[PDB]
Amino acid sequence: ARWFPKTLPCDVTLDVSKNHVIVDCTDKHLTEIPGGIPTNTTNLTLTINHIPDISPASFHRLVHLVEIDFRCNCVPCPRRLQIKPRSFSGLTYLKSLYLDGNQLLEIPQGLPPSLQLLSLEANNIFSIRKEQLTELANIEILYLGQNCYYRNPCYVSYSIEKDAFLNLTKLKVLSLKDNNVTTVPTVLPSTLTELYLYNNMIAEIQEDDFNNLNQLQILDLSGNCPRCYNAPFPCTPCKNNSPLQIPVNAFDALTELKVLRLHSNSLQHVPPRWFKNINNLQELDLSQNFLAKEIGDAKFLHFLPNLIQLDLSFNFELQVYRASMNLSQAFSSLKSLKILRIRGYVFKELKSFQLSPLHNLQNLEVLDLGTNFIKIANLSMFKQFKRLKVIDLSVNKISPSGDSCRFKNKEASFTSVQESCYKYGQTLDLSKNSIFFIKSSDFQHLSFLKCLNLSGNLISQTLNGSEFQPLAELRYLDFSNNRLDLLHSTAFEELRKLEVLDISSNSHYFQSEGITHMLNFTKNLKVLQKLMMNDNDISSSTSRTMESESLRTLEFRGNHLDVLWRDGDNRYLQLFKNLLKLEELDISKNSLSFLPSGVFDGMPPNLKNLSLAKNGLKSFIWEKLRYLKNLETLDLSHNQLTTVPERLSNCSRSLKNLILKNNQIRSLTKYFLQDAFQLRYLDLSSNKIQMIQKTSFPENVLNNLKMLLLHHNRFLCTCDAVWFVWWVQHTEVTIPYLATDVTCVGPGAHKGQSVISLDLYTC
Amino acid sequence: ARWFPKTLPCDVTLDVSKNHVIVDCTDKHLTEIPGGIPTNTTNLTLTINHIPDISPASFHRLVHLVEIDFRCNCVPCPRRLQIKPRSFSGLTYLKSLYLDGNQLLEIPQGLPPSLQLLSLEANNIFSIRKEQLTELANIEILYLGQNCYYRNPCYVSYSIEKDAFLNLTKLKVLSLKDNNVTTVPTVLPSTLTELYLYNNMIAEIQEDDFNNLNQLQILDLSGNCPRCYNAPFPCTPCKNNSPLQIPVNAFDALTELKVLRLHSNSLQHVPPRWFKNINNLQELDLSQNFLAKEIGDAKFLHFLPNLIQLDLSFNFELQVYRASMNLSQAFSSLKSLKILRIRGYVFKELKSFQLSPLHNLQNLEVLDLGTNFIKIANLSMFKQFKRLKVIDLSVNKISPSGDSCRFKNKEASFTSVQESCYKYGQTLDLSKNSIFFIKSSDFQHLSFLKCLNLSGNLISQTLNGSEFQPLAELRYLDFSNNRLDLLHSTAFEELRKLEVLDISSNSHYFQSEGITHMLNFTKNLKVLQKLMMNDNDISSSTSRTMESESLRTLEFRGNHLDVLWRDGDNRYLQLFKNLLKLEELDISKNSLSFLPSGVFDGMPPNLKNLSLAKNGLKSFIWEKLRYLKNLETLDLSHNQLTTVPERLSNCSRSLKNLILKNNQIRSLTKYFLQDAFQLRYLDLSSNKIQMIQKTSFPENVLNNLKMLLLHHNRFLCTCDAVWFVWWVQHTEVTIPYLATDVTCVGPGAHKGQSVISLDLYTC
Ligand SMILES: *[C@@H]1O[C@H](CO)[C@@H](O[C@@H]2O[C@H](CO)[C@@H](O[C@@H]3O[C@H](CO[C@H]4O[C@H](CO)[C@@H](O)[C@H](O)[C@@H]4O)[C@@H](O)[C@H](O)[C@@H]3O)[C@H](O)[C@H]2NC(C)=O)[C@H](O)[C@H]1NC(C)=O
Ligand SMILES: *[C@@H]1O[C@H](CO)[C@@H](O[C@@H]2O[C@H](CO)[C@@H](O[C@@H]3O[C@H](CO[C@H]4O[C@H](CO)[C@@H](O)[C@H](O)[C@@H]4O)[C@@H](O)[C@H](O)[C@@H]3O)[C@H](O)[C@H]2NC(C)=O)[C@H](O)[C@H]1NC(C)=O
Ligand SMILES: *[C@@H]1O[C@H](CO)[C@@H](O[C@@H]2O[C@H](CO)[C@@H](O[C@@H]3O[C@H](CO)[C@@H](O)[C@H](O)[C@@H]3O)[C@H](O)[C@H]2NC(C)=O)[C@H](O)[C@H]1NC(C)=O
Ligand SMILES: *[C@@H]1O[C@H](CO)[C@@H](O[C@@H]2O[C@H](CO)[C@@H](O[C@@H]3O[C@H](CO)[C@@H](O)[C@H](O)[C@@H]3O)[C@H](O)[C@H]2NC(C)=O)[C@H](O)[C@H]1NC(C)=O
Ligand SMILES: *[C@@H]1O[C@H](CO)[C@@H](O[C@@H]2O[C@H](CO)[C@@H](O[C@@H]3O[C@H](CO)[C@@H](O)[C@H](O)[C@@H]3O)[C@H](O)[C@H]2NC(C)=O)[C@H](O)[C@H]1NC(C)=O
Ligand SMILES: *[C@@H]1O[C@H](CO)[C@@H](O[C@@H]2O[C@H](CO)[C@@H](O[C@@H]3O[C@H](CO)[C@@H](O)[C@H](O)[C@@H]3O)[C@H](O)[C@H]2NC(C)=O)[C@H](O)[C@H]1NC(C)=O
Ligand SMILES: *[C@@H]1O[C@H](CO)[C@@H](O[C@@H]2O[C@H](CO)[C@@H](O)[C@H](O)[C@H]2NC(C)=O)[C@H](O)[C@H]1NC(C)=O
Ligand SMILES: *[C@@H]1O[C@H](CO)[C@@H](O[C@@H]2O[C@H](CO)[C@@H](O)[C@H](O)[C@H]2NC(C)=O)[C@H](O)[C@H]1NC(C)=O
Ligand SMILES: *[C@@H]1O[C@H](CO)[C@@H](O[C@@H]2O[C@H](CO)[C@@H](O)[C@H](O)[C@H]2NC(C)=O)[C@H](O)[C@H]1NC(C)=O
Ligand SMILES: *[C@@H]1O[C@H](CO)[C@@H](O[C@@H]2O[C@H](CO)[C@@H](O)[C@H](O)[C@H]2NC(C)=O)[C@H](O)[C@H]1NC(C)=O
Ligand SMILES: *[C@@H]1O[C@H](CO)[C@@H](O[C@@H]2O[C@H](CO)[C@@H](O)[C@H](O)[C@H]2NC(C)=O)[C@H](O)[C@H]1NC(C)=O
Ligand SMILES: *[C@@H]1O[C@H](CO)[C@@H](O[C@@H]2O[C@H](CO)[C@@H](O)[C@H](O)[C@H]2NC(C)=O)[C@H](O)[C@H]1NC(C)=O
Ligand SMILES: *[C@@H]1O[C@H](CO)[C@@H](O[C@@H]2O[C@H](CO)[C@@H](O)[C@H](O)[C@H]2NC(C)=O)[C@H](O)[C@H]1NC(C)=O
Ligand SMILES: *[C@@H]1O[C@H](CO)[C@@H](O[C@@H]2O[C@H](CO)[C@@H](O)[C@H](O)[C@H]2NC(C)=O)[C@H](O)[C@H]1NC(C)=O
Ligand SMILES: *[C@@H]1O[C@H](CO)[C@@H](O)[C@H](O)[C@H]1NC(C)=O
Ligand SMILES: *[C@@H]1O[C@H](CO)[C@@H](O)[C@H](O)[C@H]1NC(C)=O
Ligand SMILES: *[C@@H]1O[C@H](CO)[C@@H](O)[C@H](O)[C@H]1NC(C)=O
Repeated sequence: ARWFPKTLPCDVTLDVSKNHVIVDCTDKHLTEIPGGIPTNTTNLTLTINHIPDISPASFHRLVHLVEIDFRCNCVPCPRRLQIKPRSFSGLTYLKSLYLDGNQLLEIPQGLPPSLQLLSLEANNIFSIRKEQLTELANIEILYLGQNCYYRNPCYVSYSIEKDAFLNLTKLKVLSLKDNNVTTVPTVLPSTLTELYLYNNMIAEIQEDDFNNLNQLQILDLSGNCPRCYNAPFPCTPCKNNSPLQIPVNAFDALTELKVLRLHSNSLQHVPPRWFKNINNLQELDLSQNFLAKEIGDAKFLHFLPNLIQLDLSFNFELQVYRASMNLSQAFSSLKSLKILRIRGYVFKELKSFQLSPLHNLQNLEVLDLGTNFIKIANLSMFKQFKRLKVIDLSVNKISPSGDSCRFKNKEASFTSVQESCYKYGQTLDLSKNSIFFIKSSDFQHLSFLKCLNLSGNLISQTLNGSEFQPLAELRYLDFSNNRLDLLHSTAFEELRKLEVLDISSNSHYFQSEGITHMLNFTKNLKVLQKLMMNDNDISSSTSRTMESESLRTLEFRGNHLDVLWRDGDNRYLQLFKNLLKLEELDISKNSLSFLPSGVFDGMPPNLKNLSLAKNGLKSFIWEKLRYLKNLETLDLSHNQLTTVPERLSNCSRSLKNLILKNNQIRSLTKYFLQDAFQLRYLDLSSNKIQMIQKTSFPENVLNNLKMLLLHHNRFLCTCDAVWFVWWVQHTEVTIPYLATDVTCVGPGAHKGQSVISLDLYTC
Repeated sequence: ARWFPKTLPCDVTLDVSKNHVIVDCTDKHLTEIPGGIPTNTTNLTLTINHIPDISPASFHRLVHLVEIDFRCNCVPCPRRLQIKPRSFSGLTYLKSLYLDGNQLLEIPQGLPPSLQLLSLEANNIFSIRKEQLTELANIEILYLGQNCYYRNPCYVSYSIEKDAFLNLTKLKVLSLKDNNVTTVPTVLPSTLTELYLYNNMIAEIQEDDFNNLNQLQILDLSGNCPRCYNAPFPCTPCKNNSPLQIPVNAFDALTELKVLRLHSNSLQHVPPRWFKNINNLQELDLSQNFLAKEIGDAKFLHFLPNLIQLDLSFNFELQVYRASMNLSQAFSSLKSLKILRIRGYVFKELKSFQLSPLHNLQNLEVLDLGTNFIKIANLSMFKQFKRLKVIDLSVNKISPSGDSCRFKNKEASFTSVQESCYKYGQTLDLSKNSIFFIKSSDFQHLSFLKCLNLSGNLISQTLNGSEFQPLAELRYLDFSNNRLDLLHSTAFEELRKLEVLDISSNSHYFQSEGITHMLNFTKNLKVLQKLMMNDNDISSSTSRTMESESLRTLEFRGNHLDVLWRDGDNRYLQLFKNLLKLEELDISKNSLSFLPSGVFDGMPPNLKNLSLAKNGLKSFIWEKLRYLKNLETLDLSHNQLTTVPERLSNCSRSLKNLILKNNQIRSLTKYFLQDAFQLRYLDLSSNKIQMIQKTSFPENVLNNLKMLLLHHNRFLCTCDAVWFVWWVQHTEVTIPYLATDVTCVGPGAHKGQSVISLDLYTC
């Protein structure tokens, strides 16, 4: 509630339905908590700052607070944060509290009984006692990880007294990652659901370690006795490279377990007895181990019928280069398997019969096989994997056939990189491979491919319309980081159903001058929608115009359009005129010092998104914008403009997203925003503007403005801008960083003063 | 003769034995020829400048000139250079003349009969007539190339009248490269020795084309009907991709021919009848052709018993990936073959039996096989090639086994890149290959290897002293652009005879902090002499000191020595102290803002070459140089020093090569060079110095100075430096760019004035 604040430098978000008020003071360099904080707020953000300590009077009048965040307030900085006694007892409605990165020595006392979450990561608490945990009898989620490890050493092994967590009957999630823990803290409460003991120094597991945990769902034991070969981070292998000793009858009481992580445990064998009782396991991680021989046997896979995810990445043997992948026949028992990763299983040749166990997996979607240094791989063997969604053929050497400060979620699963080409259907990610030329015979029996990534292959070829013949249903093609010779206009002609084409980073042949550059090759593409050819350094073009009846988006950044539009050369003025359906243009970083007269007349009639960022436009004309009757998102950021148009209404009748970020403008015209009621977005940040007059900023136009930025510039706070001073502190226009970034240059003592906090009584 | 010049801005070189005087005015921006040119000069250099034309009075008093160079005086610039009539008749002793890059339309007339060389490259002369060549009856070398091609088009085919060169009885070398020539200009004089007709549009060769040439030694026919696939430069294939039609009885009259170039001719067959008469052929070029099938036959090789060089690079077929290299059995007839290049013959697997024809070549030294995309290659097959000097295993994908403005020489042969490792003996250049780990078994039967290049392989391995076991006699090892984990001090221990080690560009594992970095691994290397570990970004080291009893040179540039020598951290102060025999150090680009006191005491006793370039030394102490009793070549270029030492004699008693290039020094001490008789080299260029006093620059010290630089700085030419003005124009000290780079800041009209050309009579 309370809607209107007075001088708070933190953003306020109101949710009437949720009855939640959010205050975000992230990255504000506040030495002390600012005054005037509303009593109706629910979430308080007090992240990285210069707060010396915490006082009971800080939250004296705040009784509705339900979330306090104090993450990374002192990253190892002055002395450690000190908390006065009874500093949290007054928050009866408190439910969540974060104290990560505060260099605390012991667990704070006096916490309210209503607390449900407590985070104490990146601290110096290496001792756990029941006396300090007595007050936390109603806690549900506990985060005590990253207290003693290589980044934040403490030189003392973690000590937990007997039955420390036993009386925490409400505990559900416990994390002890990177805490130098040697022994699992028995006895954990029976209500635990997620346990995170990974990246510790645990060497053995007892048979009664998880005897009472029946509701556990997620168990993590990574980093115990890890595989330290070629590790880019400090680690200590266990002795004799011994594996993490886990008894056969260890996961017996676990019946609701769903996620089990054993990554980087130096395991050599996986007994089937482990998975005898856990019949509902969904995700299993076994990466960074020594299970190369176990993959050939994989006898334990017969006890996982409901498995969804299986990770076996980077299990290669030392000084061993396998001739082929030895997949066990027990892989056919993974009926519900969806994602499979066999990376780091480096081998020479991949054959069709080696993937036979995966032929009957109906629910399999993703097959990851990248980073395996595969030399010989017949692509026609994938004709049986039509139901697969993503097939990974990454940096391995396949060649053509011959003749705590952020992330409040804390413990979260690894989110897979959702590439832009996955949404189009079947994907064959052949990026960074050893393919140096394209044959139509190689891609035979692959008409089902809706996607094909070939970035980084460094292919030097002159396509004439026959290489991608079998790819009849291809919709997305990636050809970045290659050497494409556009000597013919018939390239990609046989890709009838292609929609998006990426030929970026092909600067090699485009840099050479005097050779033909057929830029009209998009005419044959009937259903092409997006074309990305940026960072190509295109300086000449044999074709006068580019023709396309369906292209809508075109990226032409990082090229040389100045030479194409050189003074006295009108050949390429109407280069984009024939693109009738084009709606977005991205001609940026083209070293365009100036725009010759006539280019705007040659722009497509349906242009709607024009960008000229980072170009260096010394003088950009504005009366020529009348030609563009559909322009809405003109962008001139990071340019060297110096003059605003006399009347924006006379320039464009539809511009609504004008941007002039990081420009050099010292003053605005007296009628800059006169009768411009169609404008919605305006940006003038990072400029050299001095003052704004009333006649240039009418309130009628400013009322409908969604967002306006005037931060990080050189406004002068003198008596000549009383109207501006009154308006900035009495309007509802959303101006970000109003009290943090925009300051006053002068005069004299007014250096660094906040405009919204200015009250010139003498004026 | 004449020894002493007056105001010439060109360097003068005297050779009394050769009676030659050389004047070099290269890159001087001279609008007109300066006055005071000696009459005794022999060679005149008048390269790229702003000379408008040539007048007869330019060489009026010069009668001893024997060489005039006028190369690239106007690169397509004002209008073309105009030569007045009878502008060269007065040079009776002229023998050589260069007029390249002058946009001349016709051959200049009135040349003296004593001329022997004439260069007219990069001009607009596309017509040749006997009338203009009548005056050149005594010429020997003619250069008329690059007159009409893609860089300098003329849109007209070259026209040569019948028997134009017939009467040039003294002609020996003729060049017509890039001249758009269609037909060979019959009839060439019988005294021709070198013919250069390459990069032309010749489509056919007549049987009488070379009927009279019996003394010809070098013949070039490259670029005629060229192979235009993947060409980074403009080219036009002949029609029907026809080959250059050469009759069988074409090289019949040629008996002294030694070099024949047929590179890029689209040849398909090489008849043996071509080489029937040329029994003394030494170098043969057949690259960029379609002789992939001909290599399997190679029937013509039986007629080349005296061949020395054979080039067959880049003859791969389009859309064809050969399974293996098909070398003909006729290769055994090349008894005298020394260098063989089979690059661009892309094939999958290389086997031992495929190199059988080369097993009996006693004189074979270099075997080039790079850029072939070889996948499988057993390195043990090279045990039979012990006599070979260089074996090329370049960017192909071999993996570990599984289970006119310059170049006055004009027409010169392609100089092979002499890598630094070739001088050590047998070389196995395995750079940029697909090797990702090292096994001792792979390098078996290779104990004869004196060199091994492994740069760019990106190998991630933790060597412990057993990988390079069979390489007992290895002396040079290159490991640049890799990922070396120095977790053990026993690395390279088994390389007993190693002398030079290069572990540069291994920044990956060295950038990580907290992992061990055993920098004392050089102790085991008993005979190590040079160690290059630059650009490694080394910021921490587990070993306190580096020990080596034989290391003499150490490159440690592009690292982080500031963190190692951080204030309050004296652990790594004596890092290089134990290097007893070290004589050269290259610690540069280390971001060293300042040198903490004590590092000089920890320097090796025998240090002689110290470099601190591009470091950013805000304040470098000088009294600590007394510790270094053997310093001679101290370098502080591209630094931010501001104060010179009070007395250089008191600082170092052996410094003789002090360098302060690109520094920021405004003034020198009044006793900077007092009693410093041991100094030989001094550099103060690109500084902010204002004036020099007499008491700081005694003549006794300056007499023995070999070289001194005071160019490109901010000297002020007022009346306060009369002594300096007198001394700079009356001393014999070699001061480069004395009248071209060093100018006067002021005062007033004295901007840009030459100090050596200053005469202040009013002072
Ligand atoms: C202001 O502070 C409030 C608390 O003081 C915040 O309310 C919290 O909001 C989160 C959601 O953002 C709730 O989390 C719930 O989690 C359960 C369990 O889901 C678990 O599993 C999923 C994966 O399937 C995982 O993503 C979750 O993180 C959990 O691990 C869900 O079923 C719920 O729908 C909900 O997501 C908290 O319970 C809730 N706390 C309280 C006390 O209600 C509020 O978000 C804060 N607002 C801002 C703007 O920061
Ligand atoms: C000043 O001008 C003088 C002429 O006006 C220059 O004298 C010339 O010097 C060059 C050497 O630099 C002489 O070239 C001769 O070439 C023959 C034939 O060798 C040929 O083959 C070799 C490869 O085996 C090749 O490298 C050569 O370039 C030749 O193509 C050699 O046998 C000789 O030893 C010598 O190298 C000229 O003959 C000579 N000209 C005259 C008229 O004597 C002088 O070099 C100029 N000085 C400077 C500093 O520029
Ligand atoms: C995780 O806990 C283990 C518990 O052992 C820590 O190992 C201990 O580390 C300290 C500090 O390096 C060792 O103290 C050392 O003692 C030697 C004398 O033996 C002394 O010369 C050193 O200066 C240092 O004080 C201690 O011995 C060692 N414990 C054992 C059993 O070896 C480990 O450091 C902890 N990890 C982190 C990141 O804090
Ligand atoms: C085809 O495959 C290539 C390589 O696998 C993909 O390129 C990679 O795309 C990812 C995601 O866009 C890039 O990651 C990003 O890197 C930047 C730094 O450049 C970082 O700031 C981002 O946060 C993100 O991590 C990755 O760099 C890029 N790799 C290269 C070599 O460009 C490409 O996206 C694939 N194409 C399709 C259509 O899936
Ligand atoms: C090397 O010599 C050949 C000799 O044929 C040159 O080819 C000629 O090039 C000119 C200029 O492009 C052509 O003139 C053209 O004529 C057409 C009408 O046919 C006109 O529309 C053009 O505007 C141009 O004026 C000429 O036809 C052509 N000769 C032949 C037989 O095709 C070639 O250009 C020369 N190469 C260089 C680098 O100068
Ligand atoms: C081992 O093989 C590698 C690659 O074949 C060699 O590196 C290459 O060395 C040459 C000659 O030093 C470099 O050429 C130079 O390039 C610079 C530009 O960086 C240019 O300014 C010079 O004029 C010269 O052309 C080449 O760049 C370099 N390549 C790489 C990737 O570094 C290496 O020298 C070999 N090692 C031994 C001991 O022979
Ligand atoms: C694939 O892996 C399986 C299981 O490790 C291998 O089968 C074993 O092979 C060894 C060596 O011959 C025998 O001693 C075992 O008795 C075999 N066990 C079983 C259950 O068959 C198999 O040889 C591997 N195949 C390949 C090609 O490496
Ligand atoms: C990859 O596999 C496919 C199919 O298994 C092979 O296609 C065969 O090609 C030959 C010659 O073109 C035909 O005679 C066969 O009938 C094809 N097989 C089928 C099932 O139709 C292809 O040759 C394989 N690739 C390589 C390099 O061997
Ligand atoms: C596209 O390029 C391919 C590759 O060169 C052409 O295929 C060749 O065509 C020529 C002329 O008909 C034949 O002599 C070759 O035998 C063909 N090679 C192969 C491997 O088939 C193809 O004709 C070109 N297409 C167009 C329209 O230019
Ligand atoms: C793209 O433009 C080029 C010209 O820049 C077109 O090439 C011309 O094609 C016609 C028709 O065959 C020929 O008569 C001309 O001689 C060609 N000119 C050149 C310079 O090659 C090409 O056809 C265009 N492609 C498309 C698909 O429109
Ligand atoms: C290596 O090259 C030789 C010469 O081109 C090949 O020998 C020819 O092979 C063809 C095809 O079988 C025959 O028609 C010719 O009669 C052969 N000529 C001779 C002189 O033998 C040979 O087959 C090639 N070998 C490989 C493995 O490609
Ligand atoms: C590369 O060639 C060498 C020699 O030709 C092979 O060395 C053989 O290795 C086997 C098993 O180690 C021995 O039984 C043979 O006696 C060796 N040959 C000789 C001549 O001694 C080596 O195996 C080859 N590499 C590969 C990958 O096959
Ligand atoms: C250097 O590293 C190699 C590779 O690990 C070591 O060779 C292994 O040594 C262990 C211990 O003796 C054996 O169990 C393995 O069988 C060996 N592997 C191979 C491929 O031989 C070697 O011992 C190490 N040497 C030193 C001095 O540490
Ligand atoms: C290089 O220096 C490291 C120390 O930085 C040496 O490692 C020590 O070796 C001794 C002898 O075995 C051990 O007692 C120490 O515990 C080791 N210290 C560490 C930190 O590992 C290493 O031996 C040195 N190598 C050489 C060749 O001198
Ligand atoms: C124009 O581009 C911006 C870029 O963020 C986008 O937000 C906007 O929706 C685009 N406008 C149209 C009409 O597509
Ligand atoms: C500017 O706008 C006014 C008012 O609509 C109009 O009268 C005038 O013609 C316009 N001028 C230009 C150059 O568009
Ligand atoms: C020191 O290095 C320079 C670098 O050019 C070299 O010329 C000089 O000979 C070296 N001095 C000694 C004594 O090796």
